[PDB]
Amino acid sequence: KEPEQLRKLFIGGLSFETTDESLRSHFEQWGTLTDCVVMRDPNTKRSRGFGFVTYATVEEVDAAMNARPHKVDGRVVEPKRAVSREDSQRPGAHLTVKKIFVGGIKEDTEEHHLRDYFEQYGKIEVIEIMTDRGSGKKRGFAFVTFDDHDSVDKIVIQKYHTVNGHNCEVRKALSKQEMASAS
DNA sequence: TAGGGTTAGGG
Repeated sequence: KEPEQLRKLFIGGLSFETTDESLRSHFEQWGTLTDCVVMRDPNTKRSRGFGFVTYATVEEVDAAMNARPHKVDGRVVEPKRAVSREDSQRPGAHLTVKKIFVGGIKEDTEEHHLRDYFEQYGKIEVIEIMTDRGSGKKRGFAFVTFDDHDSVDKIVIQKYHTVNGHNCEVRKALSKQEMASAS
């Protein structure tokens, strides 16, 4: 058994009439659901337009994500890896992005180093090992852009990432302005 | 379209 958090998917854009039962009825087509629920307003009991489905195994979760697009109750919904309550606190933790910031990479880090660790998550579109525009010095971080936002999500939910022999920190890439707006 | 009475004691 893997952690509950890694076996759970967030399902956004739920139709106004989607219920625990209709949600379950759709996603069970890809595996055993150990949990399924539509978040509602504790007051009006009105649906908040989002929910969560949790499979018995991450393998089933991967099958579901490979089954996109998902149309539930006549509405195309938006499934995403479930981000923990703790991480949902960080700026832009719920953004749909295809690029990741990789910080703490050794000076002698080359692109092949990044590929040997990251390709396992999805198709890589661009790899950028950052250097100072002027001195040519290596700055110790890179940007890796994927073909699918789910690749990035599968990555940021894990804790450790080993590149060029040592762990590195991976975050969703925030724009220059999003960086400022967060600072 | 970010969570369900689900987050810092008392010694």
